[PDB]
Amino acid sequence: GPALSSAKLILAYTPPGARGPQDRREAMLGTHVVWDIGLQSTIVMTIPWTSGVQFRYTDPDTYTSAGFLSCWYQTSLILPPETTGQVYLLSFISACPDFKLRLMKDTQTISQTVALTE
Amino acid sequence: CGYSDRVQQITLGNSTITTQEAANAVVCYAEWPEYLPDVDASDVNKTSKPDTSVCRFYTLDSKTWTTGSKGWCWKLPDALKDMGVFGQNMFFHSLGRSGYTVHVQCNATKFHSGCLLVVVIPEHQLASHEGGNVSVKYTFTHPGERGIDLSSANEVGGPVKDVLYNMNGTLLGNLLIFPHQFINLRTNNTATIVIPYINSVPIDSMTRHNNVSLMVIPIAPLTVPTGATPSLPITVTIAPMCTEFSGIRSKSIVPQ
Amino acid sequence: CGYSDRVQQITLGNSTITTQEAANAVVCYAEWPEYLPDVDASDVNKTSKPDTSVCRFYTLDSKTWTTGSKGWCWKLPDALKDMGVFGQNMFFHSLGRSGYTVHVQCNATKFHSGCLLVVVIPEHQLASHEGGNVSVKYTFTHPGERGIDLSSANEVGGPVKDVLYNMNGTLLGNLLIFPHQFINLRTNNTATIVIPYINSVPIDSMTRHNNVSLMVIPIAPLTVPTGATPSLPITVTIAPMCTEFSGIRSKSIVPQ
Amino acid sequence: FNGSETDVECFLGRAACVHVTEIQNKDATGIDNHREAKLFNDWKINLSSLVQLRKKLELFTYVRFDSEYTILATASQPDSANYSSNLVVQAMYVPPGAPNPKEWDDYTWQSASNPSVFFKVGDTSRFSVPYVGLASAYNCFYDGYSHDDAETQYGITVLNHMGSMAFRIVNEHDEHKTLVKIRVYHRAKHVEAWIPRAPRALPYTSIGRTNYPKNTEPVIKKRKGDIKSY
Repeated sequence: GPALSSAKLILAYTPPGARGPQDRREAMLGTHVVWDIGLQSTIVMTIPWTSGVQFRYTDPDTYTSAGFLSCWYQTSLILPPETTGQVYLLSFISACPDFKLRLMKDTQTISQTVALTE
Repeated sequence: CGYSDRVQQITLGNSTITTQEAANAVVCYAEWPEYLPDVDASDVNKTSKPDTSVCRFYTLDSKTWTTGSKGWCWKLPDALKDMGVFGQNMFFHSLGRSGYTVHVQCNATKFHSGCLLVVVIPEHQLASHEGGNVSVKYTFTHPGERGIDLSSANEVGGPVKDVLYNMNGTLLGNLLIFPHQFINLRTNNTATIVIPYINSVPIDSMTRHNNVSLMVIPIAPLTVPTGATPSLPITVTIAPMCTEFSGIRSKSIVPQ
Repeated sequence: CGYSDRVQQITLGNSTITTQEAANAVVCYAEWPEYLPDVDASDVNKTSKPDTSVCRFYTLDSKTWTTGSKGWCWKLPDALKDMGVFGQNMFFHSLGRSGYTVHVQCNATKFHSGCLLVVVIPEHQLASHEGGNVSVKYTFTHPGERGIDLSSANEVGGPVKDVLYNMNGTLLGNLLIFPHQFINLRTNNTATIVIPYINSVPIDSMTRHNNVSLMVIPIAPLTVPTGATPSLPITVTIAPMCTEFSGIRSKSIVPQ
Repeated sequence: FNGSETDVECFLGRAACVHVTEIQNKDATGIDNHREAKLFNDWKINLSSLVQLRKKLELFTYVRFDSEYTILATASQPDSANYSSNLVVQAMYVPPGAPNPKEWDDYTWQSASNPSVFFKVGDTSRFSVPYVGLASAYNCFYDGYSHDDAETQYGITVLNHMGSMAFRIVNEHDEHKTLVKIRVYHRAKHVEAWIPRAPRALPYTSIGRTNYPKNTEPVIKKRKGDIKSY
């Protein structure tokens, strides 16, 4: 966004096994992170891992105990005068050196079979 | 001076029980209830330590051993659900490490004849009243503070109430390789079992997983002298010792 | 390198605020928020220490400083009633010792002109809207998270909303012997006040007694450049530091 | 300077006229004038009457006294003529948390451990009541009621009560008229103050409740002309 713009954004993590918050209130009672907009642009937050049943379930289900991260406006975005539009955020992800990968699988992802040779 | 049994103040938090007759102790195995699952992660610790405020002696409701009685069964980490700061830590977090200390006491006069068997059974899977390829849907399993109450309280859809198969398919006199102690009214009136934590996963949800069933069952029937009441009370108290939880600086609110 | 203002991680429990512009600090008086009211009673201590888990930065709702705005007033130990583990310790116990750290932040761009006055007033007794031999019945005093909200929200039966007399009979520019700091949008955007505990009785109920009113008031009106929004936000965060409670191993449950 | 002129102890330690009153003694009942200001009087001490209408003490928040009530009693009925024949007056400092007399010939003038003095009319008597405070300082300016429970009265906050002065006459015989004026001067010793407080704008409208009076005139003064002075 612009240099002369400010905003407070609460972003909150809730651990796996907990129902995620419904508003800025319930997120603030969570492990709330502000790291506001107006003087600081790059916000990094580590995501601690917690062992469930000894590892993470890697079969396709839509269970809701995988972790939950979400963000809320703590205040309204203060745009610069005659801005007249939208500003955006950019979100990255990676793994800390604590990462671990244990067994290997077949990796279909498309139910793969092509035997085309030239 | 004379008899000097260990009846002094075991006061612990809000709990000041100190009711011990023949205060001999049988622990489950050679392992004591121990806190630390490991040393460290080579890091500064904010490890959840509720042993300052979880180690109370949470007693239960008293249950009346009549002559026509068969037994009582509580699922131990889920018996203390709707009660204490331990229950609110149980719903409040998810995963926890909980070693227990169970003190079953039976008031009995000198004139009452009978014997009891207390037994602590790890991972006691249940046998259904259907007895087929279906069991209880875990509504009838662990009522909490009320137990399964095997004594002539038969029902439909859930577990069986057969006491010889002890909801397990096993046999009654064969049950003693589990930790146990006999309450003989000639000798003692109470029993203590010291339960360390037991699970193949070091940290686990107690809302989902029933670690221990506790059974108190009359092997020999109670013969009161006639003209007295045909009923004796059983009081069971749980002191969760060296208890640990996982959800540090994480949990906000879940209501249920 | 260059400007190196104290903007590093003030992380504290669940709170990781670290939003400091010109991070200068004014404490109320020479006394810091200090835990110990005495040494001992020559006895072994189980003294209630919740500072491991009360010292979070409990923020508030944000409030919109318009041009037509007059002020906001929260009763500080009773603003945090329906929230946090601090509020549940407040109803859960009765008496508690609570020093506070209040960080009022106002988002403002470079182009906004105005000044604010934050002020911490100990034992701020209120003046009524009746203005006679009657005051508020302490329903309209401390709504909690919403404040008295002096900005053109007039009502009947409770306190007055007159800002020059600041519900006190005192005078606006005369108010500065209380601890205070001016938020000047030329210079700063935030303000911090460090509040030690203050009461003639060393330990006191915070459900009954309103220790501190916190006022943020615009002395100079906000003139935004035209074509911008005629509103600026005020965010206030409270970190109760060196906080103590009394009801050790005593309190079971009181619901309200 | 370390001179006791502008310090706190010299500031509040002056003696001021509080609680002018006027009593007499007539008979057991006699003529029907018994209850209001005759035959006895209770004050229920409160510096809220005429410490310049509560100003210098209201400038601070927390104080601690050590009071010296100097009771000046005089015979309003011509002492020059007579109406003073051994007119012994009885004062009495009823401490907080003790029952108050409501009759001249009542049991709690002579009861146990209630400090009562006797002096000639037209003479004085000097006291020193120590700091009788519930809190460690006198909460002159308090926010809070007494309970969320039964709740004693209201946020007048009479919980930090100072005392209750009682004045009466030990004499007899209705055939005549006498009248006695009693005027107590409080003086505070060893005054320790805390937490300075901004002064009031108006003279007050209530005791205990920090209410500012309605219908106000401008407490501050307009400029004589413009910002241009002289």
